[PDB]
Parts: sequence; C-alpha cells; structure tokens
Amino acid sequence: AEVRALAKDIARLNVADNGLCFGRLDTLDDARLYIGRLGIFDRDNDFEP
Amino acid sequence: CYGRSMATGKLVDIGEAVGIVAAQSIGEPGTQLTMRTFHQGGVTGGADIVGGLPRVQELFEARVPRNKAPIADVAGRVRLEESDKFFKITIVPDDGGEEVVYDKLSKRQRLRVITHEDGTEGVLSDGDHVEVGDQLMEGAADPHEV
Amino acid sequence: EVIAEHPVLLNRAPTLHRLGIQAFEPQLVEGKAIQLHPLVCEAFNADFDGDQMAVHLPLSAEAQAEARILMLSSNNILSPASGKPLAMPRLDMVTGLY
Amino acid sequence: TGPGNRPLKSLSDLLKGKQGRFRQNLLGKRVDYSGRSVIVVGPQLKLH
Amino acid sequence: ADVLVPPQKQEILERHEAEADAIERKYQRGALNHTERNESLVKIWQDATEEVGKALEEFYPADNPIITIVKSGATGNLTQTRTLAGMKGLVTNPKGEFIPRPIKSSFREGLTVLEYFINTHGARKGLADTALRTADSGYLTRRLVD
Amino acid sequence: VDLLGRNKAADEAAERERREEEAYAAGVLDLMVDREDLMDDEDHLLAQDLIDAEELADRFKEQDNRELSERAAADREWTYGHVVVDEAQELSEMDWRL
Amino acid sequence: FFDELRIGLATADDIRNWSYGEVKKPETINYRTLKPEKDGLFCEKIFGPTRDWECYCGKYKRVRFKGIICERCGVEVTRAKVRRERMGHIELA
Amino acid sequence: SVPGAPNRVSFAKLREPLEVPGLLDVQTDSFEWLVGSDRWRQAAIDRGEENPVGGLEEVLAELSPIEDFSGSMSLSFSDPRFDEVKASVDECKDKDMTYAAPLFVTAEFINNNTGEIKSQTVFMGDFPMMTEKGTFIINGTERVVVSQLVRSPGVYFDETIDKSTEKTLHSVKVIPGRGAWLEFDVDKRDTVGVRIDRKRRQPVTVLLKALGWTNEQIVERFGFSEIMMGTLEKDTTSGTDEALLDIYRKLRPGEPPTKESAQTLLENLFFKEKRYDLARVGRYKVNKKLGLNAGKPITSSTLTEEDVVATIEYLVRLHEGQTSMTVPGGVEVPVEVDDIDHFGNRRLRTVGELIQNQIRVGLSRMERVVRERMTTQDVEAITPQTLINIRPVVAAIKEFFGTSQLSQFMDQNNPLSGLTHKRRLSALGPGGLSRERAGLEVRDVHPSHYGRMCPIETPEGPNIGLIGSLSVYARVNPFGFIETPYRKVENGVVTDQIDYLTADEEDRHVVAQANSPTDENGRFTEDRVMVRKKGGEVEFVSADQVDYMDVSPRQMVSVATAMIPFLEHDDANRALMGANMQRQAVPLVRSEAPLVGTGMELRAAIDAGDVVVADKTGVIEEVSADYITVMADDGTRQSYRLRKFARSNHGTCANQRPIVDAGQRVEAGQVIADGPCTQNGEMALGKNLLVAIMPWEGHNYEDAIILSNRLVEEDVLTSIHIEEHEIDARDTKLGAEEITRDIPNVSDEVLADLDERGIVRIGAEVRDGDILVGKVTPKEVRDTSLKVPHGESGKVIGIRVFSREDDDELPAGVNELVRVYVAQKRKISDGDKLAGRHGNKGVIGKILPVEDMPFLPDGTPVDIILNTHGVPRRMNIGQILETHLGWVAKAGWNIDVAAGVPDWASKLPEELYSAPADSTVATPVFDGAQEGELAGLLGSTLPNRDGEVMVDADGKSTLFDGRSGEPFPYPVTVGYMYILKLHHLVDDKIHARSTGPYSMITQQPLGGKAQFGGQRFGEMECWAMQAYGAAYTLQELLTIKSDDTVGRVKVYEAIVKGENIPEPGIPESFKVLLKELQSLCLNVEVLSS
Ligand SMILES: [Mg+2]
Ligand SMILES: [Zn+2]
Repeated sequence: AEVRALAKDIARLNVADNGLCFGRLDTLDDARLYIGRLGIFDRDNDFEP
Repeated sequence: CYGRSMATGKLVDIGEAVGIVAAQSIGEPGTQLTMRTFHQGGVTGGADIVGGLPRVQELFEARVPRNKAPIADVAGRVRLEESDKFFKITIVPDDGGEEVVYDKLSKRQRLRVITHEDGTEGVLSDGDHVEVGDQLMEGAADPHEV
Repeated sequence: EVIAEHPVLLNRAPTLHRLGIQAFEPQLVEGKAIQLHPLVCEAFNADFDGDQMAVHLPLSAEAQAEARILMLSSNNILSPASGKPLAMPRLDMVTGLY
Repeated sequence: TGPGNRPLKSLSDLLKGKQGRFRQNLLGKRVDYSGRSVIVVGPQLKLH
Repeated sequence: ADVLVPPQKQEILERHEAEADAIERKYQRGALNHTERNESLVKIWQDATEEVGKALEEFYPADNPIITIVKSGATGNLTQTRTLAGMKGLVTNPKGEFIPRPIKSSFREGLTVLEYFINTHGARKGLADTALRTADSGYLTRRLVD
Repeated sequence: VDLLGRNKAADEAAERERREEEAYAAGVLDLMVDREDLMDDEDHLLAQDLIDAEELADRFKEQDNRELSERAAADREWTYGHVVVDEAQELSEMDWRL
Repeated sequence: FFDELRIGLATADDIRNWSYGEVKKPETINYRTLKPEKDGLFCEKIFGPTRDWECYCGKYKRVRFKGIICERCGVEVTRAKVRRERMGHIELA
Repeated sequence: SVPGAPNRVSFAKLREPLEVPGLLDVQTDSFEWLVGSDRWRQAAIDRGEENPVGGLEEVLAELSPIEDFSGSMSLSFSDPRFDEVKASVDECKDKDMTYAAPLFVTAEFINNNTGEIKSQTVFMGDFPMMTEKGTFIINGTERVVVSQLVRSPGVYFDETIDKSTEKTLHSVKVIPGRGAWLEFDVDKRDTVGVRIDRKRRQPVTVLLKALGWTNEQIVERFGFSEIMMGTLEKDTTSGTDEALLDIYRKLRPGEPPTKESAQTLLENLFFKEKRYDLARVGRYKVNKKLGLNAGKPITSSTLTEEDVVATIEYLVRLHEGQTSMTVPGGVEVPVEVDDIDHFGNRRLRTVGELIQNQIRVGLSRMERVVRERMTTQDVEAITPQTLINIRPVVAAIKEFFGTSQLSQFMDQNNPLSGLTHKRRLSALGPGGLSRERAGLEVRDVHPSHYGRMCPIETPEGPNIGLIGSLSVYARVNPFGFIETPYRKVENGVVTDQIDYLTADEEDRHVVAQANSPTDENGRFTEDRVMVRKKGGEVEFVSADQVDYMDVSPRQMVSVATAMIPFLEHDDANRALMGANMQRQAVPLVRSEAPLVGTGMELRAAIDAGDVVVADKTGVIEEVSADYITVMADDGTRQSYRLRKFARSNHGTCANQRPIVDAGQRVEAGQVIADGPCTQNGEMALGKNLLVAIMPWEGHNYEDAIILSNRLVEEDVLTSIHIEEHEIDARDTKLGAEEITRDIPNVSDEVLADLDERGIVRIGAEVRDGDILVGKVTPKEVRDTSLKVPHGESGKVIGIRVFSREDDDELPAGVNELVRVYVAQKRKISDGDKLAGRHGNKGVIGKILPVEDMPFLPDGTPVDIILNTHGVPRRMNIGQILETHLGWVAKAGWNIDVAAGVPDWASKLPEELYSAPADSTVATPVFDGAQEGELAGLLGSTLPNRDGEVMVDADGKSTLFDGRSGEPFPYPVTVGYMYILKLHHLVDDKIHARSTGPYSMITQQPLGGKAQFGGQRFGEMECWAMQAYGAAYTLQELLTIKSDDTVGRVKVYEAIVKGENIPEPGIPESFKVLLKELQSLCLNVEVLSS
C-alpha cells in the first residue's frame, strides 16, 4: 500500500512537471487564484492554496 | 572463472551444479519483491513504477522496456531542442562527421541527470558530452540496442 | 546398535534451497516428536508451533557417504546464496549474548 | 475407427503422448524408508 | 509496567489533528478534490505516526526488555513496538487504498470497535496475498531452473 | 472496409502460443506442494486455491498498455466520445458519413 | 555404466537379428479356454511362456526346467517374463 | 437469566438494552417455518404478515393443480400433516435409524367429465425432522445443514473495463429464482445489445419490437440518449413478427418457425409463472430498484414488460452518467452500480429453504410421472392413490441428506464447535460458487458485514473468507436478508426503541458507536461522536447528526470471538487464530471454567445444548450417573437420560455428569448436568495454569512450551479418546463370510480375549494387531479377522452387533455388522499442541520434574513457562493482560477506600471493590477491565497463607531457580492463564514406513497415514539434491524406493542378508522406451565409452 501510494505520487508529480500552471483568475474581491496541473498548498499557513 | 564457492568458502570444485544453486538463490527471495496487483480489474498498475518482480521478468526475458530510453550510438556533443510534448536530441561526434538524431522523444519521460561531484551539472542539456552507450532519456535502456 | 553413525535426511517442504534437506546423526529418544537443533531452524524455516518434518533413510554406501560428507548439517554453516552464516545464534541466544 | 468413434493407436503416439518416458510427470514420487513427525527443540543436541 | 507509553503522544496527535481539520476546511471551500484530500490526510497522519515512533524510541530506557529485544537484533522492529505502545496508524480498505482516519489507539490501550473492524480488512487481505505471492515466485524460479 | 468485410481468418499460431503458456503455468502450479503433504503447523490457503493456470499464465504476458492518443488513432473502428470539426464546410458528404 | 547413446536406422538384417520368430498368424487369442494361437500375436514359442512356466502343449510345467527346450513346442521356458522383452519380426513380400 | 448460574462478577460499565437471542434460532425458526409449525404461525401472524403460508404449503400450492392437455382431469394437494416420530432420538442414534415423522397430505381428484370429487389421504413419506438442538439425525449420525449465502434474485448493474480498448462498459443482468437469464449491455462501440438466455448478442431494439413496441414508441420513450437512436437506426429488423422470428432462430436454430409459437416462446420464456418467477424476493428487489410497483404489495412473482423497459432505460441512463431516474408513473430512484458483495444483495438460504427446494425437485418429478400415467388409466376409476408416485420425492429427500455438500457431519469436537457449526454461513455449495468464480475478491471483509457476519471467524483451510459465522445479535429476514438491532436516537438523546435493520436500510442512516458516553436519560455528553456513514466510512460527526446506535459492543463479534477476553488488545490475525483454536479444544476428564473470562461462556454453553436443563420447576427425586429424576410442582415426573462415555463424531468423549443431589429444588431452565466441556453450565474448554513469562534454558525456543510434571501427575490435561472399528459379513460368489471363535493357523493365545461369538470381550486390553472379531471366509477357509491398526491401543468399552437374522436393516449383500469401541486415556506429552485464547500456540518441548520448575517464594512451582520473545512481535499482548488478571482472580483483592475511592477505581462497580480467593471475573470483549483498573487491582491483591504478597504492583514475582537454587536476578511476570489442549496430538501424527502397500495404478508407495504410505519426494526436493551434487542418493530415491519393483525386492533381500546393496541400472521404464524405439526401426545402441 505505501509503496504504491508513493509511486502514484511520484508519477503524478513527474506528469505535472511539464506545464505546471495553466493560468490565473482575478476575483472581484481582488484575490488571486492560480490554476495548474497540481494542488500546491502552504502547509505552514493553514494550507492556503 | 566461477571462483570461490559461497557455501564451502573454497574454490568451486569440478562437477558442482552451480546452475541450480544460482537459480535457487535468485528465486528463493522472490517473495520479498513487489509484484503486479492481484486485483482482477482496474487500470494497468505498470503505469506507476512497479520495478520489482515484473522488472526482473522483463530483464531475464530480454523484452523491450515500457519506458524505453534511447542510447547514444556515437560519442560526441549533445544539442537539444524541445516542443510541446517531444524532444529532438542530436549528437555531433567529435571524431565523426555525421549528426545522429533522436527525433521522437516524448516529454512525458524525463531527461537523464548527471549529479556531478561538485559541479552539480543536473539534468542533461545542450552542450554536454556523452559517451557511447549513454542513456539520453531517464528510463530503461533496451538490451537489444546495447 | 544399527542406528549408530547412520545418517538420516531431514526435510521440510517447501524446499526453496539446498539447505532445506540436511543430514543428521540420529539419537533414539522417548516420545514421538522429532528433536531438532535450534540453530538449523532458520535453514528449515521451521518454528516449533506445530510444524512437521519428514525423515529419509539413505541405504547404499554411496548414499550414506554423500549424507555424511556433502549433506551433514555441520558442513553447511554458510548459505550458498551469499556466503553469510546461517547456523548462528538466534532469538534467545542473541539476547543472552547481548 | 471401427468399434466406437475412437482412432486406432499407432506406434508414433507411444512416443508423442504423455505416456512413456519422454514427457515428464512433474509430480513428486512417494518413497519407501520414509517417515514424518512433529518437531521440537532439542537444545542439548549437537549441531550434527 | 514495562510497556511504556510516551507522554508526548497526546500532544503530537492533537497538533496533527489541527492540520487535518484545516485540510477538511479547505475541502469544504472547494480548494481540494476528494482523492487529493485523502492523500493529504494520509501524508499528515504518516508524519504523525513517524513523530510518535520517534517519541516512543526517545522515551524508552535503554534497559527496558521490550526495547532491549528489538535493539539487540533478536526479534521485531520499532514499527511493531510503536503499534503496541504508540499508535497503530493507518490501515487499508479492502481495495488497497488508505483510510484517512488513523487508528490513534494502540493495542496497549485497546482498540475501539470501529478501529478493530477497519483493521480486520488488511489483516484478512494478507492471508490471500501471502499465498498468491508464492505462485509468482515459483514461476520465476522454474523459469530460472529450466 | 465495411463493404468488403474481414476474411474472418483463424489465428492458429497465437492460440497455440496461449495454450503452451497455459500449460507451463499449470505445470508451475502442479510443481507446488499439495494440501495433503503440507508440513505447516496448521492448514492455510495455497496458491492453487486462489489462482488458476490461465490466470497465472496471463499474469506474465506483456499486456501492452499504449496511450489512448496512440490506441485510438491506430484503430479504424474506434468510437470517440466527442468530435470537433474546424472549417467543417470543406468536408464532403462521405467524410460526414465516416 | 555407459557414456553415450546412439540411434541409427536399422537394416532388414538388424531387424531379423532382434527377432525370435515370425508372427505369421493374424489372430490374438482363441475363445475356448482363451488359449493364444500358434504363430499368432501371442505365440508361446516366439515370445515365451504365456505368463510363467507353462509351454503351449503343457507337457513342460515344472519350475526346474531353466535350460530346457520343449521338443514339440520348441518353447524355451525362462524366468523374468521374457515375453515382455522378447520381440518378433514380420517378413513382408 | 439462568436461575442457577454460578456467580461471576463483571467489569462491564455499559447497561445492556437487549439480551442475546437464542443463538441457534437460525435453524429452529427456519425448520418451523418449513413445516408450518404452530409457533412459527403465531410468530408470523403477529409480525403483520397476513395469512402465513408454510414452506410445504408453498410448494404444494405451486405444484397444484396437475391437469392434462384438455383440462378435464385435475389433481390438487392440501393440508400437509405430520404424525408422531417413529422413534426417540436416543433410539434413532442406537439403531442407525433416521429421526423422521410420517407426512400426510390430502389429495383431491376432479374429473370435469362427471364433476365427481374424490379426496384421499396420501402418505408422502418419512420426512426427516429437526431436533431441539438444531440437528438432523440420519442413519444414526448427527448432521447439520449449514446456511448458504447466495446472490439474491433481482436486477444487477455493473461497469467493467474492456480488456481490449481499456474502455469502461456498462451491463445489467436479471437474476431470477428460476428461468432464463436476461442481460443487457453497452459495448465498446456504444451499441446497446441484449443477450436472451445466454444466447448470441443482438440489438435491444429487436427485443423491444418483440414485445410489441413500434419505432414511434421506441423513439418516444427513448431518444433522450443518442446511442439508443443509433442502435434503432442501425437495426435490420422491423415488426413484432420479424423480431419474434429472429429470436426464434437465435434460440431454436434450424427448426422451422411459425406464428403459432412466435409469441408463445417469449411469453413462456419470461412471463408465464410456471416457467419464470422472481421468487417474491426478486420481485421485491426489482420493485425497490427502478421504482416500480411502489405502494401496493407484491401481487405477482413474474416479470413484466415494464420491468424490461425500465431495466433498459436504467442501463442507458447509467451509461450516460446520470444519477436520478424516474420511470413514467414510478418513483424517482438513484442511478448507481450494484455491489454484489453487499449483504443488501447477498441473501441466506436457511436449512428450511434448501429442504424446500429439494422437495420442489421431487414434486416436479412426481408431477411428471402423474402427467404421464393419467393417460394410461381408466378415467372412470382413477383415484389420487393410483396416480401418485412417492418414490421420486422420498428419493430426493434421501439424496439431499446423503451426498450433499451442505448437509455435513456435526462438528462434535466440543460443544462450542457444534454451536459455531450451526451458525455457519457457507458461501460455497450448490448454487453458491465454483472453483472458476471469485477468489481474492469474494473473500474480503465488506463494510456491510458489521453486526451480521463476524469479520474474525473463518476456517484456516482453503475456505478463508468463503465461510463466515453469524453475529450474536443478527437474524434472518423472511426474504433471507440478515438484520441486526439498533437503538433509535432522537434529538441527541439515545432512545430505548430497537429496530432490526438490514444492510440496505442501514446504509441510509448514520449509526453511532456502542461506547457513546451518555447521561442518565441518554443525552450524549461529547459534542462529537464516532459513527459509520453510508459507504462504510468511519467519521466524527455532531451529536445531533446520528439516527441509530449499536445495542452493545459485542454487536460485530460471534460466539467464539466473544469468548476471547481482552480481544481489543490482540491483532486481528491472532484473534482469528485464537477463535479457530477455541473450536478444536479436546474435552478433558475434569472440566474447569476459566478463572478470567467473558460473560459469554454460560449462555453459549446453555444454548449449545450439551447441558441438561430442567424442563420445569420441581424437586430432584433420584440422581444417578445414568439418569436424573425430577418431581415437578405440576405433578408430572421427568426422567432425563445422561450420555456416558459416548463417542463423538470426531472421537472425543461425550460424558455427561449430574451437578445436583437428591432433595434439591431446581427452577425451570436450571442446568442439572454438565456437558463435555462445561462446569456448572458454562464453557470449560481448558484449564487455568500458573504461568511465568521468561526464556528458560532454550527449551521454549521458537514457541516451544515447558510443562510441569504436575499436569501429568494430577491428570490436569488428560483426555479420553474413543475410536470405532466396523466390520461386515456379506454374501459372495463362493459363499458367505462367517464369524466364529475359530480362526485357522493362529495361536491359542491371540484369541484368548474372544468370547463365544469370536468377539473381543468388553474390558479387554487390545493393542497393535490384536484380534477384535474373528471372521473366516471362503478362499477350507480363509482368515479375514478385524484387527487393531498400527499404533492404536485401548480398552474395549462397547460392542454393537446387527444381523439379518434379527430383521436388522443392513444394506444389501451384508449379512452381519459389528462395531467395537476402544477407549484410551491420553496424557499430555511432548509434541502435543497447547494454545491460549489469544492466538498463542505451541508444542510441548519439555516436561520438567516438579522441582525443576521455577517456584514462588512460598514454594509453589509454576505450571507452564512461556517465552518472552513471542509476545511483543505478534501484537497479542492481551494474553499478558489476562495473565495479570488471572492472578488477581486466583488471589482475592480488597481496594482500600478509607480516604475515599482511589482515582483509578472511580469506574469500578461497587461489587468489584473486593472478592475472595479463587474468584471468577467477567471482562467483555470491548467493555471490561481497563489498564488502570487492572494495575490498581494488581496492587490491591490479598496476602497469601503466610501473610505476604508475592506478585507486586507490576505483576512480577521473584522466582527461585529449581535447578541451581539461586533466585533469578530479576523479577518475572507470573500469573494464571487459561490454556487449551488442541486436537493436534502427536499421538496421531507420527508416521513411518520401510515397506508396505503400493498403488497398482502406478506401482508407487501409497499416500496417507491410514494407508501406510510414503512421504512425497517433490521435484523441488530433486532440485535440492541436485544442488548438493548427490547423484547416488537422488538416483536411489527415484529408482529403488519408488518405482523399481525388482530393484526394490533385490535391495530388501540384500539388506536382510547383510550384503552391500547392488547397483540400479537399465530401468524397466527405460527398457519399454528402448523397445518402442526399436519397434520404429531405430537401431538404438548403448555405447561402452
Ligand atoms: Mg509453524
Ligand atoms: Zn510343450
């Protein structure tokens, strides 16, 4: 189970290596939302995307 | 040529069936290796790295690897171009006089990495020097090409 | 009289390597369980929680010589796969020496 | 074919078929002068 | 008396629990997919299990019999010691996936009903897995012998 | 292709290869220890109880896993989930039929 | 002991030498008291005693006649079930 | 609830809202339904079921009427009646008879040509009956019919990955109780096809037209999906007649069609009840899915065109990826795949239903013969008796209880073994599954098993996962689905209302854990609660988001699992091992209830049925070792016969001993005699032994166990084993076999024990080869006496003889039959397997003298020594918990409550504040002695006779070395543990062979201990010998010892004559090959080089 989970994570990261970020969205509240192939979150900041 | 016998610690004797010993020694620990999923359905588990018993089966049967990595036919200098999903690598041989091209290398497979002692040269890139039989793409080289 | 110095082959299936069969010198014992040396268990992959073992009797002089020379347990201390010691202290012995 | 819908045997089939010697059985034999019993720890025994 | 429980096991867990909460929070806002949320929870709880194991190793005296057996090379692993006196950790679905809810209890403390029920899955799966692995091992061994 | 149809030939060679692989897998299974001869402390699941010869033989085949972009483009009879046509006015009626 | 094994193509003389007698009668066994026919596929004088120690005419039935030839039958009654290992030949026109 | 149970203080902190039901109700209720008993009828009519119908009534109503082509003759059946049983259970088991009752049904014949009726009672045969113990007695033996798990009839949708294109494809199949299958699917080319009765695949539109649909109706009902329109437009068939003809051709190839049969074939195939039905459970399932026939009750059991159309629409909607579907006029329902492993789909064929199906087959044969022989008799005189043939029905019943997999010999190893056998759920058997079907997948534990099938119990052998055990609180629906009880919960307060939910019902709600902290009225104290969600996902939810709660923590476990103390401290693997080992503990001469156990031993022992329970209140009148007399207060007198030294199916002793004395007053339901493994009415599968946890000189290395000689001297682990030897005398082509005291060419001393009949006298000691009964046969006679097999011995305790001269019902050809019973006391010996309840098992490696064992400071020697290295790596630390508590139970405790109760004792019920020595305690599996409570109780133990405490607060005691005499340098854990003597004795595992019988099919030594065979020398053993380079030994093994007959005999003679063994060579099987090669004119020659 652990080996397969880690292998799946590695393969997903390798696939996402090419063209990580598609674009950006500006919200009417003046926020920013980055759209890409992977979900990257700041584990040190309450997992803010 | 065979040399010291592992069981007796002395030079192998004439007539010893080293072949069966090697077969048993390689096969007995096979149960410790990772294997293909035993679930009947689902997607192919070989898409993710499963390099355990299946890899040994592939090697001993001399079958073409799934993630085949082309090898350099000639030593020289590498010049590299990239596209949306394909690489276009070429080797210019220093002592040779003809460019050797690899034109259909998918980008879903990564390039080779050097990891030099102190230069930290990292991934293969234009201008690097490659010897004969070096792997250009990160993966598994085909035994027949070698 | 007849059992003295007559080797017997002990085997435990499945036999995954040559050290799954080994020659031993018998000793008549009271009871009906086979007394196995603690050190060879790793070779046999045996645990005394109900495991059984088979015994074979070489008859011819050549077979007896082979059992006494090639197959005797004291001559197979090292594993053939890697040469590491196999008949070596385990479990209680390791903790005692430690 | 004659009696019943079975072809007549021939010498070559004695060599081809699983009967005879050439084609193995791949199954273990049962051997005389053999026994089987439960094992217990003989800590006092010598290695041999 | 000698199956010691590290005093830092209640803090570590709650700390990581907070992180888990945060993940669920981000999942409620739509910043996370279900599978990716489960992956994040699995990573967080793996980190928590590693921390609990380190704390258990630090706490135990050098002369404790339970740790003495493991450290002497006689039997077992620190993983088994953690499962006994630390926390059982993550368990797998019948389909092989990790269950994001860990078994925060330990066999020293005693598992709850649902923890035990979910633990039974992989326990029964291993019985068939071990039998199946021998088939592949024997296949490769017979090829090598031939 | 549709008007002429396929000759519906017989693939004897591949069938024989599959038969030989299945026979080898069955021999491998027969090579394992049977329930009657088990020496373990207690009865337990054996490989023969869970896997058949055909499954084991298939388990070791190459089982090519080409990508869809490769799998579909090489199959004249592939049915796609969606079709996009730019400059569609240029297609002939037969192209629309296809 | 032997070290090599060879197969050649036998000439008619070699086939003749291997044989103990001609199998001329195309019959296996009779019906009354199921006695094999003479010169048949189960003939006594070519292959040997029917099962053990009994010649075709029956006048020789004693285990002591290890090296005796029955005059009328010509059967060389012998131990070791020779008829399972002794073979014949057929001359074809 | 037991009036006269012994006291056993419990550590349980939760109050049980529901008591454990009758454990073996699954058998008794099912059989009572089958025969339509009065109790079953009263129970069912009170559930809401109107006009209940029994199984026999159901099959007879299905059978009747039986009519000819013209419809002039009719035959009907009604009122199945059962007479008194022919013989008592004891007499049935004595005379090899079947415990059966005559069955009578009234058959009415009607002849429309005259209108005259002729009713007549028809004897339908001797129906085997079920005892109060839930077993069937057949031919003197006791048998159990195990409940069978099967996929219930209905409609099942699935999606699978195409192995060619990797595409996902959807399919559906309609599974009826009987009749043709109907399947629909969407292929890799997005074409909807239908397979009728497993024939060739064809477009679904063909079937739709076959049902009378026109293109307009198809394009109206469908057309929401383009794939259906494509299939319709790409179909080469138009018209109902055209589709019916095509279906006829694809169902009945070659034969000429006709309009007369075009509609009739389909109508008979799928819609007429006499050939197709959903069995009233498929109908319910197909109504619940697809939202069809909602509201009104199930009226007809057959399929309908609406069902087919709804199935097609559901399949297409599922392929399109929709989640909600609404049939025109039906209720909206979800669109989803069906999990075949879910107990919402798997149902249970109980014993009654299996017997009913076999009766149905027999009645079908009877219907065929009746239909045949009405035409061959004068209609003006035919009567119900002449038409009826009861040979087929009795043949069917007799065959089901004989050569059937589900009817199995009762597991009489011990009472718990039989009790678990009765509550067994077998997935295999006729109609269950086959070797070609699911392996790994079907053996998994599914989330829906919770509270219905135990996730731990399963046989160790090839049936792991395929055979399970019913949970304690579970029960079967009339449809056969397993329900389990739950408490209602409202507004966050746990309500006392109990509802039996099926898995399908349970998936729709949220269920909270049993161990929910609640106030006095049931309000949850914690704001958050641990719950099970729909998909079997465990979650933490708000206290007000719960609909149901578990009645008890024992909900998910079965009897044997519930009998494991401190189960939650053991890993699932070792818990399974302990549960299975509890099932194979041999009864001991003296029984002893566990010192520390669960509150399950008493109820399990009473429900197993091996303890004699007083029928009604009374006064004991006369007690003997053979019978007990009770003078009831109602004036009736009861006499209970006790089984003494009776042989179990497995060869164990089934002695029953009274536990009451004359003049005692006994309440109804009180236990008056203990069974094989009970003390005072509760399980006593093992013995409580003083155990020290330590390695000892290596004699307990690798799980070996060291036993004190006391266990041999005091018969602590001694057992009684009884074996049965049978022999028959028959007719022959040359005469008959005769039995007499005379045997030719034998000594006068070998037949000394024989009596006038040539049978060994009772009480005679018999050993290997001793004559039991002498039998002489024609080749001037030949000796064929029965003799004791190799390695067997004992005392002759009983003889049973049956003879044809005395009208005994022996089988054809047999003239006489004799059975001799030999009993032996087996002491505990080296190699015998001992085990605890926590999966700790090992063989006895050494039995030390009493003075060699480590002994306590007062001089008490320990009884057993267990190695330390076994516990920590197996996560079965529960065995340690018990070891501590078992000590606190042996030596009473007294909590000091002077300055208030200690903090650790705040949860203990006041009854646990103190107890005397040799006290018994109860610790349920998931609610019992906590770690802190046990730690304090260890420090609150009473002093011994000398006024000192040996086991300290840590549970350890200073032990003196019995050999050297010096105290061990460190304290050792000492306690009392309950251990079992398992039925894996070395006495019947030692096997040896020098020479013996050979298989005439291959001339190799036979295989088997009872066949005196040889050990297998496998191919891997050949490889191992090859690796050694031991050519001579390998050749000797392969040639002399197995195959070569001439070499075999030659080597035997050489050994017995003291000359060196000769050289094998030129094998016979090589000579045959050489002669075959010569036959092909190949001059094969052996070269000397
Ligand atoms: Mg074992
Ligand atoms: Zn003669």
